[PDB]
Amino acid sequence: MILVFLGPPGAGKGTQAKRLAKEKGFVHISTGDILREAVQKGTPLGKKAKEYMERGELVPDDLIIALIEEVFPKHGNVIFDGFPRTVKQAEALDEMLEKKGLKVDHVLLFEVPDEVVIERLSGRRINPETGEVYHVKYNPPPPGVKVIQREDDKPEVIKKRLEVYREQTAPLIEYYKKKGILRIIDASKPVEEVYRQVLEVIG
Ligand SMILES: Nc1ncnc2c1ncn2[C@@H]1O[C@H](COP(=O)(O)OP(=O)(O)O)[C@@H](O)[C@H]1O
Ligand SMILES: Nc1ncnc2c1ncn2[C@@H]1O[C@H](COP(=O)(O)OP(=O)(O)O)[C@@H](O)[C@H]1O
Repeated sequence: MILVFLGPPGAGKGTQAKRLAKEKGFVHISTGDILREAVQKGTPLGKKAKEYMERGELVPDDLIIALIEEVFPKHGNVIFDGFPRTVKQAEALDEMLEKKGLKVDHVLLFEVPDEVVIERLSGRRINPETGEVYHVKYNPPPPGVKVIQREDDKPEVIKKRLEVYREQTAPLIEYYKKKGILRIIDASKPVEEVYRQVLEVIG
């Protein structure tokens, strides 16, 4: 089974993907996590990607397409989490999968309003060593766990990221709808309820 998780930043895509991957044995491919590792390592990809990420812009498509070609799991279940982010990326994914006799089985759209997104992102904190994600209100880290706020989770960058999502990423809703594989999630609900909805789709 191949899944794509699609929706605004802060919808809870990563949170749900990590849980589904561990509980059911999917390989979790998060372009954001992979990009952050590249930036930390100072690879050619990381060095180039860094300034786009800092500004809240998308990293250029060709970089992302190459990355996915490089890390694509050839067998087994996969969750693409925050990829594709543009129509060109989605077209490239379809072509990759078709060469392998595969297809995207379900695209889960995590629907959530802007006000909720902004609260989710503003309160997001991460363990920079493990990538584990917390929220100051809805899931605070326990004692002993050092967290930071992502620089792109500051107010002005959130604003930019939501604009970018609406312009470049939201068209994927229609792209996948017209393949007949889109499934809608209410990602504004609490974390357990969102997970129930995810399970309902894949079952
Ligand atoms: N259903 C939810 N209700 C409240 N907070 C949530 C929910 N899902 C995730 N969170 C929190 O909201 C923020 C965004 O979640 P995250 O999984 O990073 O989203 P995405 O991967 O879609 O950007 C994090 O701070 C996370 O702890
Ligand atoms: N598929 C992608 N295409 C282009 N840029 C990406 C992609 N995935 C992640 N990024 C870059 O990484 C940044 C953070 O993305 P991500 O880690 O998915 O965080 P969030 O869950 O808050 O959207 C994006 O704003 C963009 O700069």
